[PDB]
Amino acid sequence: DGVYESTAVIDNGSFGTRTIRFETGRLAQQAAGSAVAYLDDETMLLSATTASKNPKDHFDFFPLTVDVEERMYAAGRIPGSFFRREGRPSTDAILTCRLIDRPLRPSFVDGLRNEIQVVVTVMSLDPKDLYDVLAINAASMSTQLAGLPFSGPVGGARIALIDGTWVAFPTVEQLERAVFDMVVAGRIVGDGDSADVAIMMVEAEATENVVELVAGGAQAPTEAVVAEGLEAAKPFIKALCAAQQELADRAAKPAGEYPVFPDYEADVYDAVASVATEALAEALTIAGKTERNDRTDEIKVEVLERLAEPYAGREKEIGAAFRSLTKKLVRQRILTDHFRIDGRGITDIRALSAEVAVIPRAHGSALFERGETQILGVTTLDMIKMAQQIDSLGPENTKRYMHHYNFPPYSTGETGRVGSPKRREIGHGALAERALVPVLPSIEEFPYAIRQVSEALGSNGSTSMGSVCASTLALLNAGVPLKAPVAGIAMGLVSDDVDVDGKVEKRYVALTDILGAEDAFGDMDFKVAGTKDFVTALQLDTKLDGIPSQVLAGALSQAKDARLTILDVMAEAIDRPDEMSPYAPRI
Amino acid sequence: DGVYESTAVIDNGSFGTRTIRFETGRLAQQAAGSAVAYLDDETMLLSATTASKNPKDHFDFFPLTVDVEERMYAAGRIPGSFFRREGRPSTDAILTCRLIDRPLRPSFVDGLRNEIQVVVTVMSLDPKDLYDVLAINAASMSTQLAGLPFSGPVGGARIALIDGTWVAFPTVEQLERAVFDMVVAGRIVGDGDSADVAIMMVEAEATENVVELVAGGAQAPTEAVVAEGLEAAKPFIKALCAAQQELADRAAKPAGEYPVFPDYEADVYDAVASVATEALAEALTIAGKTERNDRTDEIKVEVLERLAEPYAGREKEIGAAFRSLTKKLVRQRILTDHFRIDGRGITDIRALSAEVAVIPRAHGSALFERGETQILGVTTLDMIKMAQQIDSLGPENTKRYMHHYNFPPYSTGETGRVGSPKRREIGHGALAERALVPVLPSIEEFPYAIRQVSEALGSNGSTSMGSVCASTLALLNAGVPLKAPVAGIAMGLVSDDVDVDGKVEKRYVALTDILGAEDAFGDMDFKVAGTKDFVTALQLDTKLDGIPSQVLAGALSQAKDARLTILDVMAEAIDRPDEMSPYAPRI
Amino acid sequence: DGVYESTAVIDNGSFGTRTIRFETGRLAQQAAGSAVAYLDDETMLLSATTASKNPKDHFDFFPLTVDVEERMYAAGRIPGSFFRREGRPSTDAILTCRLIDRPLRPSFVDGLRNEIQVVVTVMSLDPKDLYDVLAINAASMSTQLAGLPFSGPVGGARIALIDGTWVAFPTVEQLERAVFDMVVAGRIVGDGDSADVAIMMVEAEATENVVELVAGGAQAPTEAVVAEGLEAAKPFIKALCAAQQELADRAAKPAGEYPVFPDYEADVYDAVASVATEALAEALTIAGKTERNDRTDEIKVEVLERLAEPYAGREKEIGAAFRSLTKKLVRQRILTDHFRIDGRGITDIRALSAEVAVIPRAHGSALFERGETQILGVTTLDMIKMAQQIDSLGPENTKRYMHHYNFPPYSTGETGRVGSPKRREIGHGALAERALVPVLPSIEEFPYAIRQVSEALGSNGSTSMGSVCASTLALLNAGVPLKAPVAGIAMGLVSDDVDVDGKVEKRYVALTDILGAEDAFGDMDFKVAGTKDFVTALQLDTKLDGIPSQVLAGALSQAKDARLTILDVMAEAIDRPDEMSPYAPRI
RNA sequence: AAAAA
RNA sequence: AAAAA
RNA sequence: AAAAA
Ligand SMILES: [Mg+2]
Ligand SMILES: [Mg+2]
Ligand SMILES: [Mg+2]
Ligand SMILES: [Mg+2]
Ligand SMILES: [Mg+2]
Ligand SMILES: [Mg+2]
Repeated sequence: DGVYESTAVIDNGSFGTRTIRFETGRLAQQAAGSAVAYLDDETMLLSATTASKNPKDHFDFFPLTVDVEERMYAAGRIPGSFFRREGRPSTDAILTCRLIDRPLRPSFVDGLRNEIQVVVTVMSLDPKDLYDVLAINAASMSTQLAGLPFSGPVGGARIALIDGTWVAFPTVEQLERAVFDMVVAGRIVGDGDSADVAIMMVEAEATENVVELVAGGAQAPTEAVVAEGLEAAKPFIKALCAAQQELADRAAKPAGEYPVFPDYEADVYDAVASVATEALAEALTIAGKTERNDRTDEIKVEVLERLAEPYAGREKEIGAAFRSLTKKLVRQRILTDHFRIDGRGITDIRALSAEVAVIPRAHGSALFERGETQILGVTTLDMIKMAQQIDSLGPENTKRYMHHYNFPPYSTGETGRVGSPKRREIGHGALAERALVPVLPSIEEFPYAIRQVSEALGSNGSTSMGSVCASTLALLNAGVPLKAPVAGIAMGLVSDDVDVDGKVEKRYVALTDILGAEDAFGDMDFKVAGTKDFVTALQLDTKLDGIPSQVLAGALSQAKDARLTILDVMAEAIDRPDEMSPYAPRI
Repeated sequence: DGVYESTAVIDNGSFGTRTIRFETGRLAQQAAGSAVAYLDDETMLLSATTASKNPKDHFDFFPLTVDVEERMYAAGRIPGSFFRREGRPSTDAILTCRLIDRPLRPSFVDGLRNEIQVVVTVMSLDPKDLYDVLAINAASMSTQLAGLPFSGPVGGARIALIDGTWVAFPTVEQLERAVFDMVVAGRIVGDGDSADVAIMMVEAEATENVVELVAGGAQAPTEAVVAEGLEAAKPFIKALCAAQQELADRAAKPAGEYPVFPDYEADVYDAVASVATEALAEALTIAGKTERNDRTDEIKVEVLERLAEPYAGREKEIGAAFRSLTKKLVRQRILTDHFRIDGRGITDIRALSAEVAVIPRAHGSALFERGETQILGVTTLDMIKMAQQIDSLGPENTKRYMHHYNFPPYSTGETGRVGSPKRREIGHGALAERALVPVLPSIEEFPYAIRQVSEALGSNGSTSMGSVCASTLALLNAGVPLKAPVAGIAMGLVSDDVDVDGKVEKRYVALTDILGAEDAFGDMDFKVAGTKDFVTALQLDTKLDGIPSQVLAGALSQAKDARLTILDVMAEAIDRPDEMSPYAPRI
Repeated sequence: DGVYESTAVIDNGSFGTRTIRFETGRLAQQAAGSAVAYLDDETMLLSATTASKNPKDHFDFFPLTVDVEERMYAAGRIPGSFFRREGRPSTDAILTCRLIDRPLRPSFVDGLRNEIQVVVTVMSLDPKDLYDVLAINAASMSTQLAGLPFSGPVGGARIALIDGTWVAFPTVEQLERAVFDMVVAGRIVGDGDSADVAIMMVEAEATENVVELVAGGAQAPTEAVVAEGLEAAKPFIKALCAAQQELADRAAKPAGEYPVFPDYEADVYDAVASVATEALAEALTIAGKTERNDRTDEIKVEVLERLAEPYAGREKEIGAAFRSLTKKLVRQRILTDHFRIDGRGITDIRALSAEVAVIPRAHGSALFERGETQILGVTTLDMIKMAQQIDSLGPENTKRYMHHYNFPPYSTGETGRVGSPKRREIGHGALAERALVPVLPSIEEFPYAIRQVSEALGSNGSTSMGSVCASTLALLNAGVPLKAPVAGIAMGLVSDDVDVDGKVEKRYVALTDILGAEDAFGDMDFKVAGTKDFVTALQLDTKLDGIPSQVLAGALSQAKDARLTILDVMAEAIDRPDEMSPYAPRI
């Protein structure tokens, strides 16, 4: 009676027809919201969102926590541990936690301080399905039901390019003819007539068989093909969002009253603006970097002195308002004068250097530095029996090529805990590993168990693409006969309204090779890695209400040009797979 | 010279004669108290109790911590880990920590805030003895010596029903003819002539051979037999308590001065009583649940307003006194009008529903919900080589049937840490696992390695018995040919003085299927699980100075009636072991 | 261009010639200081020191943290874990962290509160070199560069006694003819003409082949030989310190401004001195221990009352000044009247008792107590297949004899966390294990995998030498045919200026078997363990600017006399290897 | 970490 | 721990 | 660390 259902019928043409079914009202009725998601009546996940009672205001950020529980009775097996129990999250559970957390975290209003928490449990899994793109839907549903200030729903799909057809939610036996495979997550903006979706997250990779299939006669995953993919995942996200909205229009709890804690009030920001606008503006027109820093520090002292004490005991509000003001002014500058915070041009990569044979007695090694970023990659071939043995719900058994990404605390100069990797390091390692598997040689043409270790010896921001380039260098050095070198580049996009003399219109600009500071002044950040001919990895997080096709194509072609320059810089360090190190094993 | 001994001679008639020897003054003379306990001059434990110097008042509870250290040189073996060192506590060490903590925690006075800590180390273990029932004695002794406000000593024994004889402290080769096996822990009340013991803890289970032995001609462990057992463990607890008291009358340190921190003073409680007694009393006479909640909230606002500020800055005392007052009034109501906090009768179980075949692609599964409680059990048969390999001091080698109990944070609606299980979850898993081993089929009639996973999807209190019922359902579903289904029920008992017109006498009442709130209004809480014919598991924690035999027999027969109703509700979901799932292995 | 080098040429005569090369300016340019250290162009470590921005004043101690990262690509191998990743630090990484932390921690000025941190990463390792004595140099260099208040540099070397020649930085194939092997770390004091080094740390052990080699005709590592070793490691420390100083005179960052937080100001200490000097002095002349404690407590009450409130809200300064005053007066007493804090003489060991056959059903066991210290050792022979399998950069494969050292919290009477061992326990276990390997029987004459467990049942200070004696007792008891028993003793040395009637001269005194309190009144603390004929382990931490050869020889001969008395006390408990326990395995 | 498966 | 054984 | 390777 109190169990409500709603289905979304995914229509893949002649490749089949799937049905994702959302059900609520039966299981876990104590959480703030709960929802069970079935994929083809056989895959079954349970998501349950709970919010804390009191807002922990001592925090300075929104404390959302996603957990994915891979129960092993889903696979019909007993865990293989010594204690026959499911222990700590595997790598796939962490990657799915990140997939869920990325489009869900910016969906909550700005200033929420309660401790929201989502826990997606895999209760059944058909051995031919993937569940992460279903975990996104289950989490969005169970958060939409909870009555939180969650501007959803958030529909997520996975599309694969099989024989020129973009198949949505493909099985595992179908992901062996696909050249490209991407997870797209978005939401619907506009009602009735302008209901187009607004993609928020893209995580794309070229399958391990892209080279053989493209040699067979397929179409390689270039940038135009990736744009066709981004435009061919919209109907499915529309279907999923419509189904979630039907269910939550049946059985949603009325919106609770959660207090929001803004960083600064309106009065303080208006005051800082009115009394420092022209000062900060003329502080930005000067062609000097460090001098501009000194002038900004002086303006900081000035706002601290002249606003004391008309606003007594409100120093954090002053600082937050000043940071918002300088961010707005730098954004307007980047939009109008095309000049970035370090005098660089929009299409200028920092100073590149690639060196091979850095570490002695290593099988292969290389040091790739770009600007302040400096990565060291060390490839360690070994016996094929050393391939990592995977034990999880996922379809794969062994991992021949392992990419491990270390981010020591002194990369930025800050002390901290050295030890176990965080979730960021797992995400960066996975992103930089899925960018090299398309070009690795076969297990018959090169029978070893490669293992890559990338060290962020110096960091300014977004070191995963630098790690892709350093991994290509180290892998060519160790003697591994890659099919083609894979470069990488991490760009951003700033979009906003500007007023010419009497017109107020939106304009966009792309920034090549952004720093860590240019990530807070950007409205989209995306990382493209690929060879000379096709993209092997792509990742994109945005919050804009839709990007025109021309702007996306332009930014992606700019990314290709950056990749080609980086590739011509890398091809001077090492052109071909060098000789095996005398310490390397021989098979 | 300063080494004092005292022996307790356990006289098991014709089954032997044991001697537990307590020794102090030689080892670990830096702790607040220390004592070595020998069982038959060969089993040797060392317990050492230490108290912190300053009372950590910021805590809101008594911070006692028990640890049991299973040193492996006791078993004559080197640890088998990769690092050849004893790592984290096994399951048996955790269960023994709980066995010690359960009768020891209520023995300290109310309001102690120092950080007491007990650490029992197993220094030698004969391979034919059990040491947990000896760990209780060692811990009680070493805490009685420390000069703490510890109202001991606490004597603990293990009795087994072998051929109609209740044998105390039986070996492992003797626990194979026993039908029932129970650990009893109690203390002596009354001096000289009325020195009868007052049992505080019972943890009982029917041995894995109960069905075969009862078929042979034994007497099945019914409720009258369990009462005979509770009355046949009194002389041994008397002996152990007398020995500990001899030793601590020889070599105990004078009682130190430890401050106590009451939750509320006498003045505040007297004031709240005098000014809210009749209001809260008439607030309880109304037949409405939610309306009564609103009236109690109104009385809370009233006590907060009219007592402000005659007691300024004393809000916690107000709240604690109000909670004590409402608890006392609800207790008097339950004693007089037989009506509980939710209008239920004393012999009324909540609304039951049992469903099988819930999860798809699972070997067996079932969902059992009772009231707000809702448990999901998933049975996963596999190959016999997957039985858990145990490596510890304990006598068992492998664990064929594994019960794992998960309590997610959203069971109550609260966010929290998802991950490793606490000690409560280990205790509940063990209690619900020892309730099903008496009825599991042999390793020859059903050659698999069963594994059960019980999920507390919805929780109000005491979900372990619900997990026993859900495990019976899931196990019958997966095709496992049980010998008889095993139900469970978690009851309580409220006992107190009441005054009829001119007489003040003690009366008792039993409450069937208590909630989580009816656990703070009860003077005993006990859980009984069993088949149609005999109890397979029992657990009981009390603080009363002895219960008449009639009251205990009545409460236990009431528990049997609850079990029979639950069993007739479960027999409609699934009557017989269903067909094996096509995914299950075939041997 | 910005990459600076400096080499130190170690000249081992006819045994070879090594070259340690320090390089800076290329890798990890974001840390406060960074330096790469090469040993023979093939071993390569990277050290990077970072300091926090703000001084965490809430701490009560200097928060330095050293980490050693053993990257496995150094050894050309993939890690062997299930997850094929380097997990938690091995034992060798912890011992190297301690080797670095011991001479580095007292090098920083007194009162630093920022959170310094050193992280030494092993990027390449020739399989014939050791890297810990190189890690000390890399850490001292990268800390000298950081611009901290670090009074370095600190040069560390390893010398081995091969055929009467003290070889510096010997390989692994050369450490098989050495009888003694010691790590020496020191710094240079005096400039120009009196530039002699001032050793700060010594960690010495006799190689596993000392007995066979001494039988061959070598010179056993007596105390005079160890003194010759301490005098033969000075030129190499001079070379290393000169090289580090050349580099840091090329490319060091100017000293930053770090605030220091003294424990007490000058005014408070001067006041407490002026108003309590004679009171505390006459409080020390009395021959009563406990009475002196009462008088000191009375003087504490007096300084708290009469200095209140001329210094209001300054209680911690009062306490720190009082502790400094009493420490100074006890030091002057020990220097002048030769009387220690407990009336003992300078050459008096506490009351010794050694007992064997303590624990029943153990392969071997013994209890050795000295004063308040009381250690229990339990030897557990087993099958040779149980030897610990090591997987790390280090040269060793298996560990036949394992010494595990447990320090329970109740050793001092304080509650705490029972569980994983700290770094102190690893250091003490290693120190007490390297003291028994010289005398263990071969793998052919006694084919078992011994394992020792030492329990600090009672502790006053420095229980590692007591654990060496208890391990000798337990090992003789279990039937292991040692080549000679190994005793141990932990002495200290107090050195200071004293003024006779008109002369102010430095005098030294040695204290045999110091307590835990006599460690804060001592200017050096060293532990010597050995057999009747030679030292098998030695450890020494000092801060003095050089000790005359006569004083060191005297203190070491005093240590030998203490060892001989302890050995004659141990030889009465058990003279010869007893019979194997009937539970022990037979090979 | 962290110093005593 | 969740964001940067 | 625990109590609920
Ligand atoms: Mg970015
Ligand atoms: Mg991104
Ligand atoms: Mg209960
Ligand atoms: Mg109970
Ligand atoms: Mg010492
Ligand atoms: Mg020392």
